[PDB]
Amino acid sequence: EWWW
Amino acid sequence: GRLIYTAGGYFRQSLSYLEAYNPSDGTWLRLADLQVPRSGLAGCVVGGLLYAVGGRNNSPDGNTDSSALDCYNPMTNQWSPCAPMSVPRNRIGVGVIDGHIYAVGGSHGCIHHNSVERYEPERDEWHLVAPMLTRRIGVGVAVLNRLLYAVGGFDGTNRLNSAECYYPERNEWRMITAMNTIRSGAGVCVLHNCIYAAGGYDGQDQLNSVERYDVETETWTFVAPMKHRRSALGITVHQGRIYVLGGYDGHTFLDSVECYDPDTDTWSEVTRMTSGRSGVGVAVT
Repeated sequence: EWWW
Repeated sequence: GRLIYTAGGYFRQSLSYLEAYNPSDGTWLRLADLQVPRSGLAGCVVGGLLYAVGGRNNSPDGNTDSSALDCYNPMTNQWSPCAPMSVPRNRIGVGVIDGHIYAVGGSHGCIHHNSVERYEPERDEWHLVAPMLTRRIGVGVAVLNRLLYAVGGFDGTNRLNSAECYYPERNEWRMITAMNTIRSGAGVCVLHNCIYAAGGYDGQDQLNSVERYDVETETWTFVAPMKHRRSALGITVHQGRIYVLGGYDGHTFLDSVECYDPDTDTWSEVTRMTSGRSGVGVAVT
């Protein structure tokens, strides 16, 4: 989950 | 005229924005930056003060997971640091009972916490409480009837549909009924007598579905779904309506803010954030  | 505060977030890197939305007139107001950029943090309110807890700063210099608790005073437009948590907690969940801030789970590097700790504002101290039955990061937390719920998240191996309830008077956790869907980084809040779990990531897709746990029936039910699929969204309650803010939909970092009216079981897009971001901390005062 790179997006936070 | 109470406002929805959004702190930090992610877009390219961890962000420092503090902005406030007024739902009764549709305006946004830029406020003082966080001293340290953060995403994967949580926001809460105690005695009219906004607290930002945990998260991480992924930046050009590398990544630093945060043990920080910081306090913003809307009257002075100033941030003040508070006592650090016992350990860094990225992708933390937070709830408030009896004026105390409960910091739940989250991660420090590769360690996924089951541990939980409690902040007393009047002493500026953290104390360990009973650990959860499950390690959870990207956990959603809500408080109803002075009981704290930890919903979903990621245990280091699997994303979770499970949930559990903390009873302060006995300092113990128990499993409750599992959700219908695995959700990591969902929006979790309380409206009326229900705990809502909106969005999240199931291991494959970002979700637009929204299920709620009625505490009198012990059952999870899908209500109307959001217009946008979203994980790592902010969520809160203002005047009997749910507001969800931002998140990642699988392709875009959203600026969308949707509003759920449980009287009509309908979501409407009410505003846009000034720029798209995920991983915000959100609260109302």
